[PDB]
Amino acid sequence: WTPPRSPFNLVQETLFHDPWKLLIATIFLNRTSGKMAIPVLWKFLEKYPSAEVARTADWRDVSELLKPLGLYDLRAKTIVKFSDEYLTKQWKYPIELHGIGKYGNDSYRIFCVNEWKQVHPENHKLNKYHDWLWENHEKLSL
DNA sequence: CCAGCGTGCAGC
DNA sequence: GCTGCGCGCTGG
Ligand SMILES: [Mg+2]
Repeated sequence: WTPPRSPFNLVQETLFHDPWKLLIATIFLNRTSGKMAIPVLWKFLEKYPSAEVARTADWRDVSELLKPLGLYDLRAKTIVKFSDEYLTKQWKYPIELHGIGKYGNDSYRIFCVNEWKQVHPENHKLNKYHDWLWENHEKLSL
């Protein structure tokens, strides 16, 4: 399953091969514009390339990097705990994990697994992608 | 200048 | 069902 590239350029389209990275991106996008969040995301992932590294980080350090995005202490703590659970808790869908709600879960189900036909998003950007998928999947041969 | 907002979520 | 978290951007 390869989710198609869309005219809406969701960052999920490029991150789907690594579900942890895609989920971290959703967290970075919580009430934060992609224009701001996505550049900080690459800096984050250079320092913390995997859940293994993030799980062991001090959230106060992560917070310093997240500062210009807002929600910096909240999300720093989320990222550490989410990363821990990702690796050590039994889960089938990531909504079961701390920090991931319907938006992150719907992202995972559209991009990381082939469940897009079952997903009913309530996030505007995801709905633009998901609507467009229904309208074009025949042409794309999905 | 400055009110509103951005691909939310947990805790309550 | 509501609230705290939160910055820089955005555009009048
Ligand atoms: Mg969750």
